[PDB]
This record gives sequence, C-alpha cells and structure tokens, in this order.
Amino acid sequence: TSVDCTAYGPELRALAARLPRTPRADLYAFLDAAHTAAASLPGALATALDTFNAEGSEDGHLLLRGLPVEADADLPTTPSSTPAPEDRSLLTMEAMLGLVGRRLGLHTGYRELRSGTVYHDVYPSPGAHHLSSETSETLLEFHTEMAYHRLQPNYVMLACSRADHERTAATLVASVRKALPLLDERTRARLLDRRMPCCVDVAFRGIAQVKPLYGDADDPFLGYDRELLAPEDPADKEAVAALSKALDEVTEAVYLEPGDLLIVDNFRTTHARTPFSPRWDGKDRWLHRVYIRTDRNGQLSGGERAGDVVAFTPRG
Ligand SMILES: CC(=O)N[C@@H](CCCNC(=N)N)C(=O)O
Ligand SMILES: O=C(O)CCC(=O)C(=O)O
Ligand SMILES: [Fe+2]
Repeated sequence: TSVDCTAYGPELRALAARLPRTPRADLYAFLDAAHTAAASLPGALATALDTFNAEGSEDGHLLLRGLPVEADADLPTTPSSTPAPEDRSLLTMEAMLGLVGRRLGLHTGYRELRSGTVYHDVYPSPGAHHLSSETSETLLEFHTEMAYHRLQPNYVMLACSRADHERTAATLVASVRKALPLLDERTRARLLDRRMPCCVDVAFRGIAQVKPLYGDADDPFLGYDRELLAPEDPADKEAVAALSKALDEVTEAVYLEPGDLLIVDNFRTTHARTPFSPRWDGKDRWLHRVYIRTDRNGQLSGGERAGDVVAFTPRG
C-alpha cells in the first residue's frame, strides 16, 4: 500500500527540526521527542499509519514515498562500517523513522545484533556473509525478521537515503494474506500453530521452534525464513514447500528510492532483496533500518521504552 507524502514535505521537515540533532547521544530523549512530535503528523498521514498499525493490509506493507531527504551532495559519504558514531548528526530519513516509528510503537535494539544499536545503516560490504543485509551481488532470500526470537518485532522499517546506482536492488515482500488462499486446507491445517525447528541469524549464534502460521485460522500470522526454517518431518517439509511456493507466487517488489520509508508488517510478511553491484565509491546504496514493537502477541511485558535493547530468547 503506498502513500505519496510529497505535499507534507514542509510540515515534515518542521517536525524533524523539533528533534535533538545527535540522536544516539541520548536516544531515549530523542525518541521521546519523536513521540511528542508524531502526534502532529499531518492528519491524513497519521490516519494511514494508524489504520495500517491496527489492521495491516492485504499486501503487508505501507510504503511512504516522497518524504523529505537531503540532496545527495548534502548526505555524508555512505558508511563503510558499523556501528555508527554516537555523535553522528541526525539525517532526515532517520528523523522520519523516529516520527513514523513512534506513531507505530517502540523502537527496539537487540543486544547481540549490531552491537545493540537501534538505528542500523544498511549498505553493501565486500565479502559479506550470505545471510547479511550487507550482501549485494547475491540475492538476500525471503525471511520474516527474527521469526525465531520471542521478542521478534511487529515491524521492520527501511528508509532510503541512497538507492544503488543503477536502481536494480528491489526489496521483495510476500504477504500471508495473499499467499494463504493458494494453500489447500490440509496444508494450512498442518502449518497452523505447528512448531518447527528453526536456526537463528549469525548474530544470535552461541535452537528455536517457529510456527509458520499462527493465530486466528482465518487471518493467520506468518513466520517464514527460506534459509533458517528447518522442518524434519516429511509432512512438515511438504507443507512448508507449498507455503514457500505460494509466497513466491504473490511476491511484490519495491524499488526504494531516496525519501522512501517502507513499513513491513513483520508478523504477516517475509521480505528479500535482489542483487546489485556496489561501486565502493562513497555513494553506494544506503538505507536506515529500525525495528518497532507494538502491543500485539507478547512483544511487551511492561515498562518498555522506545530505545530499549532486549536480549535473545528463542521461541520454543
Ligand atoms: C536479524 C538479522 O540478522 N538479519 C540479517 C538479514 C536477514 C538474514 N537472512 C535470513 N535470516 N534468512 C541482517 O544481516 O541484518
Ligand atoms: O536491502 C533491503 O532492501 C532489505 C534488507 C533486509 O532484509 C533488512 O535490512 O532486513
Ligand atoms: Fe530483513
């Protein structure tokens, strides 16, 4: 689902201006400022975000296009390392992630991942591990983010400061609401609420059980990872292969361009990124990623604040 935010440019640049300019130096204060400012998002934008937050969508994602972003010459050189300097000045797309993210829920860091940071730069790196968001020339296959984590976030948000030079990297999304009707009853029934073994991302290494479909049988949530989900039982493997095929069959593509902020419903979709060739010239593709927790399905137990970092516990 898309929303052209071009008309909101001046108002959004004003809200971004309310925020502290060095976010990481006091991230709790920065996200608190963003929450207060989010109450002033232009009405139509706020309504769209709240509706998506409460109901999701059939296609599983809300793409905000045309948000303010610096001219390319005014952005820093694309980062070459992580984590980012705590003193880094606020970038406009990061301000958008603060405002939009707080309208939805609570930004969350994961202790073992990216040094426990909350804002992650997503750029290509040479010799990237194949499961890494730093990949470029190899397809980053479909995954629900951290499907195996008890504190898996409801949303993954990706804001774009630079697209890759040739604009070939496509962010793919497949929605359970479009895939489900393609599955027969036997398959849906085998998958629903059935725990299956699942490996974890490199950062969390050193076993999990994931239900590929779960919750209300007429509108289930989805936990799928093409690389990590590892059913052993043949009936389970067969049901997961049918799910895998249906997700491919309903794949949708978003080509992120500067000023875009894509909100992925991480309990109802799986996402991926197609190949692209980095130039290592200082202008490589550069997204900003944050994870947002909401009141749904046990993400929060009380007292959480946007900016908190949580430890790893596998679903079981
Ligand atoms: C949470 C996390 O580690 N995510 C990875 C990217 C997803 C890895 N792919 C699969 N899980 N199949 C990253 O490098 O950011
Ligand atoms: O590069 C992309 O478009 C998405 C990468 C991704 O899966 C992620 O950052 O979680
Ligand atoms: Fe991802």
